[PDB]
Amino acid sequence: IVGGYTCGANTVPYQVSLNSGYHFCGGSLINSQWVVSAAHCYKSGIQVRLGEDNINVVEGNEQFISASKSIVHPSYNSNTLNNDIMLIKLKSAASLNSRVASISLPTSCASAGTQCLISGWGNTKSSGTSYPDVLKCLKAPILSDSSCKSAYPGQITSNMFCAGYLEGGKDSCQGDSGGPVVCSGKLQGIVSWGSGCAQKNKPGVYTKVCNYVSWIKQTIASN
Ligand SMILES: *P(=O)(O)[C@@H](NC(=O)OCc1ccccc1)c1ccc(C(=N)N)cc1
Ligand SMILES: [Ca+2]
Repeated sequence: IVGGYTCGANTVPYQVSLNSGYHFCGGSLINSQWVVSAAHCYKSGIQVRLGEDNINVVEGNEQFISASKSIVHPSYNSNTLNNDIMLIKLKSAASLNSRVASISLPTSCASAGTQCLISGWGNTKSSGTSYPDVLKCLKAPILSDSSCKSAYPGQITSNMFCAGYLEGGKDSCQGDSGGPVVCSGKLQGIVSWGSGCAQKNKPGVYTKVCNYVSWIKQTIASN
């Protein structure tokens, strides 16, 4: 996250770290046994780490649970990043409480102008690299379909939205991928892609979760 603030330990109780020996992507807990992330984060051998604030230090609230199954969206296209979403089933159900909690799925798509909270342990610089050990947060508005398409001509599909600031300086970045964009207490987006981080006229692009709610519910109902 570039130009955000320190969230505070366990203030984002649905935030997940995906670990394969090191943190490589975020995710969101949507019920005690399922995590949603970006399909471009797919890897074999994932361990889900819940209750994290400092990812390099055991502070007492975490639960580490291995994934038993990963299901990438049937139409994920790795070249265009269309349908960049995947579900991960946990080997055991997590124990939910105030500090690790699930986020609910949306009943409606959020509109442009809605303020959201984006979080993750990704890079904090737009030039150079510095990975924080504690969770970072950014409040940012969903941008209009038109400004999003003008910033990325010929690349935005109906399954994507832009969020952030056209003047730059504040954005999600590498390592934040797969993480949550929550607006009005509901998961509306997944950190998916962008051109650099925090550059002028290149806002972050996010998977539009409201288009996938039927696929998520049907899939978790039979797996
Ligand atoms: P994420 O993996 O942390 C990163 N996206 C990623 O690199 O995959 C998509 C991609 C591939 C090749 C070039 C560009 C993008 C990511 C997530 C968000 C932003 C952002 N500026 N908001 C940037 C990179
Ligand atoms: Ca920790």
